[PDB]
Amino acid sequence: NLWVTVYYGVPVWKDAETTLFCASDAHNVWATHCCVPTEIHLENVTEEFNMWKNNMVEQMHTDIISLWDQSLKPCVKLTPLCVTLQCTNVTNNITDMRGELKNCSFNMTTELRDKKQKVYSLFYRLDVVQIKEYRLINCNTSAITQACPKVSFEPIPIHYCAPAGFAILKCKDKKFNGTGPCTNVSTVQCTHGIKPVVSTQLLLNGSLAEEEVIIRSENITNNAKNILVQLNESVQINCTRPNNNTRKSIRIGPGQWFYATGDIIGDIRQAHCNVSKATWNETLGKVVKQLRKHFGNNTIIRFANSSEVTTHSFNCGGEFFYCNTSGLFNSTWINDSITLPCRIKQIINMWQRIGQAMYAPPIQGVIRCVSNITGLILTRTTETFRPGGGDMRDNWRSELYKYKVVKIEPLGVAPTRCKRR
Amino acid sequence: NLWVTVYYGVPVWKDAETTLFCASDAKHNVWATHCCVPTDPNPQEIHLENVTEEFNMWKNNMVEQMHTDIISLWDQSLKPCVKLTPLCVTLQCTNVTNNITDDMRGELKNCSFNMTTELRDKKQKVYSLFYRLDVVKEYRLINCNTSAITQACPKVSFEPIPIHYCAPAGFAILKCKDKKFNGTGPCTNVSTVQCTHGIKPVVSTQLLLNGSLAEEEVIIRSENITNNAKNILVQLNESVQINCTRPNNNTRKSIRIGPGQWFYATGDIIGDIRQAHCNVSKATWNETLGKVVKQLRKHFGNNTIIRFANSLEVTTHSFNCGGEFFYCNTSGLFNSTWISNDSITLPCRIKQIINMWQRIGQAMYAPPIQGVIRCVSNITGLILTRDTETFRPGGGDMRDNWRSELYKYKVVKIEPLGVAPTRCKRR
Amino acid sequence: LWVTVYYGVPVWKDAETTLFCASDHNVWATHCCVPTQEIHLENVTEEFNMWKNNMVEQMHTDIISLWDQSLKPCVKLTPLCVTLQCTNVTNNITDDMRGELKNCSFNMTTLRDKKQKVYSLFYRLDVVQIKEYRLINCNTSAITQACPKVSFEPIPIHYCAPAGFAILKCKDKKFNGTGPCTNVSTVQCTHGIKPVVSTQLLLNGSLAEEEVIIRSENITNNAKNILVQLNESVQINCTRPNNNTRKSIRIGPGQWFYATGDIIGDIRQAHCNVSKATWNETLGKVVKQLRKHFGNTIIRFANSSLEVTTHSFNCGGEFFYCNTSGLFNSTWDSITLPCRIKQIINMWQRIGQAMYAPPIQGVIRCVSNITGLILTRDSTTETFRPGGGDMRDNWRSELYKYKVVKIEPLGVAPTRCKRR
Amino acid sequence: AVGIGAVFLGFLGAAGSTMGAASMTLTVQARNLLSWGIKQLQARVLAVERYLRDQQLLGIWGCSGKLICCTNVPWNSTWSNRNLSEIWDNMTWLQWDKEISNYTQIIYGLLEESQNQQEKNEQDLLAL
Amino acid sequence: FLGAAGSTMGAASMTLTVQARNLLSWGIKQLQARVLAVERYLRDQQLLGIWGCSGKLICCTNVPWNSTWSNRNLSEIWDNMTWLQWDKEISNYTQIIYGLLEESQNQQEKNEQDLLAL
Amino acid sequence: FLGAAGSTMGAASMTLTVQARNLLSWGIKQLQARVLAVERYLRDQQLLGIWGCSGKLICCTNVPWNSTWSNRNLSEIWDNMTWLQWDKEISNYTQIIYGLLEESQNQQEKNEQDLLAL
Ligand SMILES: *[C@@H]1O[C@H](CO)[C@@H](O[C@@H]2O[C@H](CO)[C@@H](O[C@@H]3O[C@H](CO)[C@@H](O)[C@H](O)[C@@H]3O)[C@H](O)[C@H]2NC(C)=O)[C@H](O)[C@H]1NC(C)=O
Ligand SMILES: *[C@@H]1O[C@H](CO)[C@@H](O[C@@H]2O[C@H](CO)[C@@H](O[C@@H]3O[C@H](CO)[C@@H](O)[C@H](O)[C@@H]3O)[C@H](O)[C@H]2NC(C)=O)[C@H](O)[C@H]1NC(C)=O
Ligand SMILES: *[C@@H]1O[C@H](CO)[C@@H](O[C@@H]2O[C@H](CO)[C@@H](O[C@@H]3O[C@H](CO)[C@@H](O)[C@H](O)[C@@H]3O)[C@H](O)[C@H]2NC(C)=O)[C@H](O)[C@H]1NC(C)=O
Ligand SMILES: *[C@@H]1O[C@H](CO)[C@@H](O[C@@H]2O[C@H](CO)[C@@H](O)[C@H](O)[C@H]2NC(C)=O)[C@H](O)[C@H]1NC(C)=O
Ligand SMILES: *[C@@H]1O[C@H](CO)[C@@H](O)[C@H](O)[C@H]1NC(C)=O
Ligand SMILES: *[C@@H]1O[C@H](CO)[C@@H](O)[C@H](O)[C@H]1NC(C)=O
Ligand SMILES: *[C@@H]1O[C@H](CO)[C@@H](O)[C@H](O)[C@H]1NC(C)=O
Ligand SMILES: *[C@@H]1O[C@H](CO)[C@@H](O)[C@H](O)[C@H]1NC(C)=O
Ligand SMILES: *[C@@H]1O[C@H](CO)[C@@H](O)[C@H](O)[C@H]1NC(C)=O
Ligand SMILES: *[C@@H]1O[C@H](CO)[C@@H](O)[C@H](O)[C@H]1NC(C)=O
Ligand SMILES: *[C@@H]1O[C@H](CO)[C@@H](O)[C@H](O)[C@H]1NC(C)=O
Ligand SMILES: *[C@@H]1O[C@H](CO)[C@@H](O)[C@H](O)[C@H]1NC(C)=O
Ligand SMILES: *[C@@H]1O[C@H](CO)[C@@H](O)[C@H](O)[C@H]1NC(C)=O
Ligand SMILES: *[C@@H]1O[C@H](CO)[C@@H](O)[C@H](O)[C@H]1NC(C)=O
Ligand SMILES: *[C@@H]1O[C@H](CO)[C@@H](O)[C@H](O)[C@H]1NC(C)=O
Ligand SMILES: *[C@@H]1O[C@H](CO)[C@@H](O)[C@H](O)[C@H]1NC(C)=O
Ligand SMILES: *[C@@H]1O[C@H](CO)[C@@H](O)[C@H](O)[C@H]1NC(C)=O
Ligand SMILES: *[C@@H]1O[C@H](CO)[C@@H](O)[C@H](O)[C@H]1NC(C)=O
Ligand SMILES: *[C@@H]1O[C@H](CO)[C@@H](O)[C@H](O)[C@H]1NC(C)=O
Ligand SMILES: *[C@@H]1O[C@H](CO)[C@@H](O)[C@H](O)[C@H]1NC(C)=O
Ligand SMILES: *[C@@H]1O[C@H](CO)[C@@H](O)[C@H](O)[C@H]1NC(C)=O
Ligand SMILES: *[C@@H]1O[C@H](CO)[C@@H](O)[C@H](O)[C@H]1NC(C)=O
Ligand SMILES: *[C@@H]1O[C@H](CO)[C@@H](O)[C@H](O)[C@H]1NC(C)=O
Repeated sequence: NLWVTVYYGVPVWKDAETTLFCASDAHNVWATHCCVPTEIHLENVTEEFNMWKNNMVEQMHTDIISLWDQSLKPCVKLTPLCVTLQCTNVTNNITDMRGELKNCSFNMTTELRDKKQKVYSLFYRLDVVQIKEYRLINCNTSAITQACPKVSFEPIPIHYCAPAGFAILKCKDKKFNGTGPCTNVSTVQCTHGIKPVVSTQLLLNGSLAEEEVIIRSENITNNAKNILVQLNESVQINCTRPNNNTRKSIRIGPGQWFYATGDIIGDIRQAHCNVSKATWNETLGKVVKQLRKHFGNNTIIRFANSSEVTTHSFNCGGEFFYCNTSGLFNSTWINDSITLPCRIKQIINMWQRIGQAMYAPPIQGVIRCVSNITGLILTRTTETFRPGGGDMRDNWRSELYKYKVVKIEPLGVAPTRCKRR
Repeated sequence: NLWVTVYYGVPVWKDAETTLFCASDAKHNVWATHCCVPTDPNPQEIHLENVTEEFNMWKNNMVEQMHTDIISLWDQSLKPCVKLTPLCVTLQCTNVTNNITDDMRGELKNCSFNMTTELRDKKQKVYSLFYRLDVVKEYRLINCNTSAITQACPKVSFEPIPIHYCAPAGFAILKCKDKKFNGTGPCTNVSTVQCTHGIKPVVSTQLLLNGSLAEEEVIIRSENITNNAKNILVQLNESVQINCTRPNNNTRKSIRIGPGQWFYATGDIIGDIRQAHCNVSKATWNETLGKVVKQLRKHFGNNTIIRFANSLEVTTHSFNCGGEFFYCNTSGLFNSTWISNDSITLPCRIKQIINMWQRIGQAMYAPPIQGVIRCVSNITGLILTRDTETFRPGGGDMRDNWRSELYKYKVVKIEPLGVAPTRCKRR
Repeated sequence: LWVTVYYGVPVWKDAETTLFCASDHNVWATHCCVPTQEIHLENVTEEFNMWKNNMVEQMHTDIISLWDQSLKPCVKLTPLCVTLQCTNVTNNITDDMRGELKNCSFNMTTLRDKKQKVYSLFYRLDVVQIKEYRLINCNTSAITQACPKVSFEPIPIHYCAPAGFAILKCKDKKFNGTGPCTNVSTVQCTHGIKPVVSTQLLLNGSLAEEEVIIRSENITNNAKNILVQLNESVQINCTRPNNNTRKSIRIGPGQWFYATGDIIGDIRQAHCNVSKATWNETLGKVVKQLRKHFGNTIIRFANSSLEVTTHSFNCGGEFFYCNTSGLFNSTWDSITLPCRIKQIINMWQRIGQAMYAPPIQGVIRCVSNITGLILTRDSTTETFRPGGGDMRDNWRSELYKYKVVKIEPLGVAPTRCKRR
Repeated sequence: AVGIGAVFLGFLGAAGSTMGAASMTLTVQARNLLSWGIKQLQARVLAVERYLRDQQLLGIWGCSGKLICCTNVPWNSTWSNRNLSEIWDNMTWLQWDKEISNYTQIIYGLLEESQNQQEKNEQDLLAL
Repeated sequence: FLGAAGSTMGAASMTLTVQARNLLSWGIKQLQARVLAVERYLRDQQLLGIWGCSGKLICCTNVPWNSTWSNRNLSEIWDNMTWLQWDKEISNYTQIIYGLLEESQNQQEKNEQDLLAL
Repeated sequence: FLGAAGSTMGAASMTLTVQARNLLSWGIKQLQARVLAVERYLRDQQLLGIWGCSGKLICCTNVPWNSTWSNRNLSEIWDNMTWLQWDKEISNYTQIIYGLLEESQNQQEKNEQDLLAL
């Protein structure tokens, strides 16, 4: 003779997809976006996680693309530059690159409808396509928009926070490989501080593994999938563009300005990155040991050069570097440094789209940055692995793999011995 | 001694005007990307016994909502599209004389012009064919003065699909099921529905296409039938089938006019050149018109004489067919005198620059459609005006095309709170 | 005693929130699409501070946003940023307007493959020499023509609190903008403020109940403005005497430019009339209540040292820049102030935007009330100068008596009561 | 109650039924009330505001949590001088609502006053 | 918050003020989040109200428990299982139970209205 | 509405209904204001509910008054003071009292269930 009793505030939940909002630790595009300023252990909860079927990654990806476009939307367009250029090579003080820099002159608009001006600027070879008669790339598909020089795209930590009624569960299993049950689950309000760093092949400034190198994949036997390798120790990489650049601001219209690369002071030298050699050899040895566990006890593993996918492709100081990683991925496993040459581009077709293009104003001075390699993206009777990637969602999966969003459903019933009357 | 007792959840309502949302069934269509809520496969309807409700078509806010939504979607879909401002230049035009039949003499022009291109320092010589109705040997496009012309994006479909208008929480839609219902008046067979039947947002003049049919007899409806200032909508008992075609085999000439900016021009016709036309079954039309007359005779006198006569977008039958825009001559249909006691061919014109709702500065350029176009459609109703008496195929106010489908629906607000006396006192 | 809990308690704290606008082709009439009570609080003493009042900041967010929205969907005049071939108007000048009006011709766009020669009149303030001239603002920003069908005439508007908030009003006739106030009442909306935009003189505002009330954030600080409210108005009437016409030029596909056409009748200088005694009594009253802060001494009024140095206002549809040097002149039947008129207006002290005010046809005459002054200060003697700029001080002068508070109707107290 | 579980009439099914019958379907009517971008948010916000305004009103009268609430305000013959058998057995709620539309402000004010007095009286008795 | 989630039902029932008080508190994403929290909150509070449990975290009803829904005794249900487990065990009977609770309240309210008539 | 603000607590407590009725009733800012009014309203109602005072403007609880919070006599608090003053005075105890109110109700609610079972 038991009766139905209704309980509200019950600790029960279901998997869910919702809208997360961004918080931050209190100009920069994310600082403006992440307007909200900024852990409970569940003693006997086992929960199932799956980083490959997550929604947080899709939502983060969407927010980044959207914010990026919003940032460029109000900036001056460079459609006045889709004219024929007269380009010759820069020959002064060139070390040995040769055809990388060109001195281009052209007929451009002015603030008056009835007046024209002759200007010149330097361009990188990769941004200019030959028809001495040249034009900028694109100008056929997409218009080029100049990024505002006052807007910062420096990544800052982003904290995704649950809306009321929802919670984020975090997996603390030290060796969690992205899927399946996790026995160390805690509840959090915000997903830690994650930096939206954009690169391919080598993932910079992410989280480190705590005990060993961890290799994660959707299907380890499916050669079509990317393998995300999380390192337990970082590898330091020192990148620079040694040339002393200047900038010329050209009025192109009524309050509209174009930023052109001006004369380079001193020698023209190649941009490059210095990877510590001993650290790199130890790093791969650890990766290989963990790979052998999946590819065979006596399987020989070799690394090889890949075939804006084959390059590192990262944003350093605001410039876009396309470094040659073939200097790293070349070995067989059964004070020195590795110098990787880097190409520089100003016209960027970002996020694998072609209907839009950005022009990055040149940055004056000399640029240097030092970054932490925290993980690798690899693609697959010996085995050979190559760098891969380019799909940005796979970078974000490396930081959000331990989080899951659930909906709280605090209402239910159970039998007991009381009657209402 | 009676006391006030409060009841919450009381089944009452008041007439109200609110915003309805669009639902669609489980289908780059302009409606499909708007009517994002899937409808129920087995939708709810509740019959209300002993409820008499007064319905009024000309006070029905659902029509204004639909009209407004149509304009909004059509204008919104043209925002992210190529503008044709660069075409408002002088053109050099001559007549097309290649294999033209007599019915098409003078209908097509061959025009050349100096167009923009990828770079600002370059120009190109291009040419295209135009229909006579779209141009002013020195020609201009017909509407460049106090206007802008926007090319509709070729990927976007404007094909009508069934649209369901559904109530928000707190509201309900009441439906009149009286088979004889003629508007403005009480209905004794009222049911509550979650939302309307699917309505196809077909845009046309004079003849209503692909709508509902009357259950038993032709129904003549108007706000005030003796008033010549009001239109008469006629809902037919059976459909009349009409076969429309654009027999010429067209091609599409794609011109790059800027950095990803494309213009789609009409290219040369393959095969010979013939006039567009519609085939209306003749026997059906005669009988159909006779049915309308029998009902008209319930008004204006039992023994009188009824005549039908004819009256661009108002005097011709305007409709979309395959994405193309037709303007057909209906004088071949509205030509009769009725007294007590195989097919008709309607020639049609084609027009490419479109001003859909009595507006001047917003013109759309319809891209040419490759191949040959054939449409089969149902005439489900007529729009008539009144001057022995004479009726004519008037129209042009698009609200009438929606008023004819939404006539049986009313929106009310649910107000579930009230009081009544009883023998109960709070302790 | 036991804890007891009450809900509906009359308690509030200072708060900053969004207010909505109510009104009893005008831009405020269109925006404030809300239709239009007072409760006295007998023993409530409340603390007010007009210099830290968020309602002021809200008006200087709403007025600007509305202004910019209204001008957004209008014809841009970018096609006019050409070199003009331009000379002087010399006919019917009768002095004091020599070189004031320019007669400019230029090559304008129209089909895309055609051009036209047009001409128009301009005031010299809008034209810069580069006989080659440019519009003054084409070097920095595109000029947008205001839509002629849109009225920017100020109408009274009311700021209303959202549910849960209340506006408290100070009734102390001697209130100087800060500190405690007795006789506080609760209202749902403000009294109706006309958003008149002007410099130096505050037109068509409220009057003081008595005398002259002189308010400032710090009276001894020369870096602060002094806002002076009068209890009597000074009647001022301004005219643009010329009979003007418009020349409507099509510049593109339904895009019209409204140019000044020509002048019918003689050409005359714009001007404003102020009565002599009214002004003399007004300044004497200001001095009488001003000495109270400085000692009994010489108080001098002197002139200013375009938008700030002249009295800027919108008369009818045209922007006047009047010379007040003959108004503020004293060491303690009428006088006139000569005026200039400009058509390219840079509002709210921004430089990245410019508006072209289309010409007004006919003759403009406006009659208005001076309700207060903006003065600055900068030895046994001192000098007061007309001030201006910022434009928030123009609203502080009406909003000084109001504050917004948030009601928090929940709390506890001890009592002789237990459950069951 | 029989077979698998309870069944109910549909929303407004009782609209044409008399008050004495329709009063038994209050749980249907009270259940179905629980449900560009700016337009949809406005529609949702409004539905919530309307809902809460009615719940607020029931609470201030001491009727929160009940679909049927007896009160301490007597019925005036001037609001409606009618027999209960006619009201409950021979009339619908739509008809009743039309007849009592000029007295609802009066009734609501009386209900608010009665509840305020009752809560004070309860506090005074708990105090003993 | 969810700290009691791994505990048995008989333990976790004492932490219901928590996750009650914690359930309600580019652009429009934040409005959508605020509106959603409110709408969900009200659907649950109003559902308790229609069942006659307004204002309570724990309410007794007049609906008997059917051994079909669950044939376990109280010792297993309250001492061995947690709330997530229980929710799964009777998930397919939830709608039946809710309908019965609404029916029960409707009958109770009518009966109280009649007793108050005496 | 706020006229009672100038009266003592013992008088103002008789005008609670008049305030409760006034708590409810680009363009985004006005939509945000409407949403906030709803959220604030519901939060206050949630607290009254969780403390066991749902539906009441005046209620009593079983949490005793602590002389630390206030050492005044009732003849001073209710007769010679207003609510604005009282609120300014009890500024360091609001959160403490609220936590105690939730704890008391949770214990009372469990006790009610155990009693109904016997
Ligand atoms: C990985 O994290 C490191 C920091 O640990 C990032 O390096 C830092 O990058 C910022 C932005 O590029 C540099 O700030 C700038 O410094 C120059 C002076 O050289 C100054 O003129 C600018 O106004 C600005 O403040 C910062 O100095 C630099 N820190 C170091 C140690 O070099 C690195 O960029 C991150 N990697 C990636 C791929 O994002
Ligand atoms: C009235 O309803 C009828 C039937 O739904 C409509 O006719 C259909 O119209 C569509 C769109 O014009 C035709 O689809 C096209 O068919 C060609 C066939 O080669 C295909 O290549 C296209 O991609 C597209 O799928 C459909 O065939 C046609 N059906 C018939 C029987 O002709 C009619 O258009 C509606 N009338 C009005 C005014 O809306
Ligand atoms: C201070 O308030 C007075 C009203 O008490 C304002 O005077 C009014 O100003 C408007 C705009 O200048 C005048 O409107 C125009 O009137 C002419 C007819 O003369 C009409 O053709 C126009 O279409 C327009 O409606 C209005 O007549 C005038 N009222 C009076 C009684 O003269 C004054 O402008 C305000 N001061 C300031 C600085 O705004
Ligand atoms: C619609 O109205 C009719 C009366 O016009 C209702 O008929 C009554 O139904 C009850 C059901 O218990 C019978 O006891 C009465 O004898 C019937 N009256 C007559 C005159 O036959 C009918 O129930 C109403 N419909 C609804 C849904 O309430
Ligand atoms: C990067 O520069 C720092 C400067 O102190 C140096 O210590 C470090 O070894 C360099 N790293 C590499 C990989 O060369
Ligand atoms: C590295 O790969 C590229 C293709 O991405 C190929 O052209 C190049 O020759 C390769 N170099 C070496 C050393 O394998
Ligand atoms: C086409 O021919 C007609 C006569 O049939 C003539 O009037 C018209 O001007 C011609 N049009 C052109 C473009 O030559
Ligand atoms: C294009 O411009 C040239 C300029 O000399 C002119 O001769 C030619 O006829 C124009 N062509 C067309 C098709 O308008
Ligand atoms: C275009 O010009 C013709 C005269 O050439 C005129 O009749 C017509 O009305 C004008 N169009 C508009 C929209 O004014
Ligand atoms: C409607 O059509 C049916 C056959 O479908 C026919 O029997 C009936 O007579 C028609 N109605 C009228 C008014 O003729
Ligand atoms: C429609 O029906 C109403 C019923 O009252 C009648 O008054 C009206 O005249 C009818 N109109 C037509 C055109 O049949
Ligand atoms: C209906 O039309 C007649 C003229 O045919 C007119 O006299 C009558 O007033 C109209 N009805 C109404 C309600 O105006
Ligand atoms: C229209 O076409 C159909 C076949 O699709 C045919 O059966 C019908 O008879 C045709 N009607 C006319 C009027 O030709
Ligand atoms: C109407 O038909 C007559 C022939 O009966 C014809 O002369 C007239 O031009 C036609 N008008 C229209 C607009 O079709
Ligand atoms: C149009 O002509 C092309 C020529 O290749 C042919 O393939 C196509 O089938 C024709 N279209 C029609 C509808 O006959
Ligand atoms: C227009 O351009 C021609 C080019 O030769 C020039 O001679 C003429 O003076 C210009 N007219 C004006 C008003 O600028
Ligand atoms: C306003 O009055 C207060 C009264 O305390 C005084 O402190 C303040 O200095 C006065 N300010 C001015 C400008 O008179
Ligand atoms: C205009 O101002 C003068 C100032 O002396 C005043 O006398 C006159 O009455 C004013 N005009 C009107 C219409 O009030
Ligand atoms: C977790 O489970 C263990 C038994 O495995 C039990 O002793 C402990 O009390 C449980 N912890 C909690 C928080 O319920
Ligand atoms: C009843 O409780 C006892 C406790 O030891 C358990 O062993 C038994 O399986 C339970 N039976 C049911 C039906 O739950
Ligand atoms: C304000 O204080 C006076 C003191 O004599 C008192 O008589 C009056 O009733 C109080 N006002 C209110 C609203 O309680
Ligand atoms: C509240 O009362 C308790 C009773 O045990 C006491 O311990 C506590 O110190 C009091 N609070 C304060 C802040 O004094
Ligand atoms: C607590 O009391 C101290 C001393 O009176 C005071 O300074 C502090 O502001 C009070 N705390 C709050 C929240 O007001």
